[PDB]
Amino acid sequence: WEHRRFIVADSRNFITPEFPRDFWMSPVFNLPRETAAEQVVVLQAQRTAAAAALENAAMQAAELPVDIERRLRPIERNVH
Amino acid sequence: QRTGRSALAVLIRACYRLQQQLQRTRRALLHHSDAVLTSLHHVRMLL
Repeated sequence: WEHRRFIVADSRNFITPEFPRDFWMSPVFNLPRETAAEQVVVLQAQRTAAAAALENAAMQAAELPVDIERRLRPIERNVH
Repeated sequence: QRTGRSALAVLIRACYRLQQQLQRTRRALLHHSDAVLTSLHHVRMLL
């Protein structure tokens, strides 16, 4: 056995909250069609894309000091 | 005597200066690409 009090769950049990006068004039409920939060996500992704493109370009352009040596040395030994 | 000994002087001057012309290109084209590498490197720094 066991004992407790009880409250009937009737459909008439309602609740009455209080709203502030300036509650609904919030900058969050009222959102424009385009916000800057998304622009942050796009711009960060573009910056990160440019970061990896920089390394790709660096590994591409690292051959510039290399390509010049082997085009001049076999002609230098040819003249000498 | 003066004919054949002076005829080879043009070739001597040509070869002993072509030996330097390519050395200049060795030096001048390597002090310039290093700037490009440093610039790419600095751009990587900015990120």
